[PDB]
Amino acid sequence: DENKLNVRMLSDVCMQSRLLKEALESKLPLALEITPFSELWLEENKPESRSIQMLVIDYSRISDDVLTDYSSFKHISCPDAKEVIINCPQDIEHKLLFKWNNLAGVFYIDDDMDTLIKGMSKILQDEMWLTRKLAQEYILHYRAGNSVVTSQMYAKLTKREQQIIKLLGSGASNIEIADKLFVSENTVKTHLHNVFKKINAKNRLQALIWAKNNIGI
Amino acid sequence: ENKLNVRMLSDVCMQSRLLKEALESKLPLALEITPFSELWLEENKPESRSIQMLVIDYSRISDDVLTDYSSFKHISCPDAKEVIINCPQDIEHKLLFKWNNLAGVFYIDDDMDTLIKGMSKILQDEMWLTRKLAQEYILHYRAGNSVVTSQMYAKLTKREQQIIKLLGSGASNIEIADKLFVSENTVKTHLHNVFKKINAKNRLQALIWAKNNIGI
Ligand SMILES: Nc1nc2c(ncn2[C@@H]2O[C@@H]3COP(=O)(O)O[C@H]4[C@@H](O)[C@H](n5cnc6c(=O)[nH]c(N)nc65)O[C@@H]4COP(=O)(O)O[C@H]3[C@H]2O)c(=O)[nH]1
Ligand SMILES: Nc1nc2c(ncn2[C@@H]2O[C@@H]3COP(=O)(O)O[C@H]4[C@@H](O)[C@H](n5cnc6c(=O)[nH]c(N)nc65)O[C@@H]4COP(=O)(O)O[C@H]3[C@H]2O)c(=O)[nH]1
Repeated sequence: DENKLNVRMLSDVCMQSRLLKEALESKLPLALEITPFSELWLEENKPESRSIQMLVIDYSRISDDVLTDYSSFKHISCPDAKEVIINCPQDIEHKLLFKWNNLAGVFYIDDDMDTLIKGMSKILQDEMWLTRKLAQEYILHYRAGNSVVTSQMYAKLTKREQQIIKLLGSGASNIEIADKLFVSENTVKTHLHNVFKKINAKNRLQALIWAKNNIGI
Repeated sequence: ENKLNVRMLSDVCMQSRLLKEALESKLPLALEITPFSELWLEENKPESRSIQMLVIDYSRISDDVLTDYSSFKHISCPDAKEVIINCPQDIEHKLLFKWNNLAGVFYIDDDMDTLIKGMSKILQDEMWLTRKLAQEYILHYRAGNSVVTSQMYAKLTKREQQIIKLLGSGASNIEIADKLFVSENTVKTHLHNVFKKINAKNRLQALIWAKNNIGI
C-alpha cells in the first residue's frame, strides 16, 4: 500500500516470522516484507529497495559474515532508512550497537508484543525507543567528540593490511595508497584481496563501505 | 493439566513467543519453549516426563543436535507425539521417518490457518500428513522396511561401522572386541573417535543413536 510505511525485516521466513509480520501489519500503518540476511546481496540493486524506510533487524539471525553485505546494502539502496533491532540480547555491549547508524529502537529477546507495539508506534511517530542507559551511552560517547567504534575484524589484520585499509576507508585510490606507503600499485592490490577476508568484501566498494563504518581514529 | 503438555524445540524470541501465544489461545494446550542446544539439560528433569507433544522447528535444526534429541525423546518422553514445523517443501520423505512418532508436518510456507487446522486434527488423534508422505510410509513399512541408515554412519570407516552396528544391537564392550577378535581397549578407543563424529556425549547416547540411525 502506498499509504503505509515501507518496512523490510531481516529474518528467516517461517511460521514465526510470518506470524510476526501479520501481527505488526495488524496494529500499525506499515507494509512489511521479509528478506533473509543471506539474500540481502540480491536486493542491493533492485529499484524497489530504494523505497525501504525501515529495516527491522532480527539480532537472533545475525552473524559476522552477513555484516559487510548489510553495510553495502544500507548505503547503496536505503541509507536514510531507520533501523530497529529485535531479539537483542539483554546483556549487549552498548558500543556494538553504534554501528547501526540510524538506530531508532531496540527490542530485547524477552520483550512481549505489548511492548513491541508500544515502541514501534512511538518510533513511527519519530520518537526513539532506547533504554535510559543506552541513551546515556550515546550522549557520553558522541557529545565527547567520538564517532566510529573500530571493529574486531580490523584489529585482527597485519600491519600492512591495517595501514592499507585505514587509507581505503578514507577514500584513497589504490595508487594513492601505494604512494603513501611507498609501495607498488599492484602490491596494495594484492593485500586488499587478502583483506577481503574476513572483512568479507565481495569487492572493493563493499570493503570501502566497510571501512568507513568499521574503522575509526 | 487439562491442557496437552506441549514442548516446542525452537529459539526463544519475539516470534516464538508470538507463536506460542497464538497456539495456546486457539487450542487446549500448554506450551513451553526449549531450544535444541539446551535439550541435554532437560533430559533428566521430572517435568520432562510429562511432555505429550514435541513441536520440532526444522528451521532451527542441525545434525549436531540430533543425537541430543534422540536420547531426550527416549529417556524422558518416548510416547510423546512429534509434530514438525518449518519443514522444507522439497524434503526427502525417507529423512522424515527418523521421527518415530511423527503425526504432522508443517511446511515453511504454511499459514496459521493451516497450523490451527492441522493441530486440531492432530489433537483429535488424526494425522496431518501429505498424500505422498502417507504413501511413502505405507510403501516403505508395508514392504517390511525399518530404520533408514543415516548419512553419518556411511561416513565413518569400516572398523568404526562394524563396532557401531554391534553397539546398536546392544552388545557389550567386551562382546564387541570378541566378535571382531580385537583388544577390549581397542574397541573402547574407536568408540571415542565415533562419539566425536556422531556427537555422543557418552555411550548411552551413542547406542540410542545406533538404534535410530543404523538399521538394517
Ligand atoms: N515512571 C517512569 N519510569 C521510568 C522512566 N524511565 C525509566 N523508568 C523505569 O526504569 C525502568 C527501566 O527503564 P529502561 O532501561 O529505560 O527500559 C524501559 C524502556 O526501554 C522501555 N519503555 C517503557 N516505557 C517507555 C516509554 O514510555 N517511553 C520510552 N521511550 N521507553 C519506554 O521499556 C523498558 C522497561 O520499561 P519499564 O517496565 O517501565 O521499566 C522502567 C521504569 O521502571 C520514566 O520516565 N518514568
Ligand atoms: N477435495 C480434496 N482435495 C484433496 C484431497 N487430498 C488432497 N487433495 C488435493 O491435493 C492437494 C495436495 O494434497 P496434500 O499433498 O495432501 O496436501 C494437503 C494436506 O497436506 C493438507 N490438507 C489440506 N486439507 C486437509 C484435510 O482436510 N485433511 C488432511 N489430512 N490434510 C489436509 O494441506 C495440503 C494442501 O491442501 P490443499 O491446498 O487443499 O491441496 C490439496 C488438494 O488440492 C481430498 O481428500 N479432498
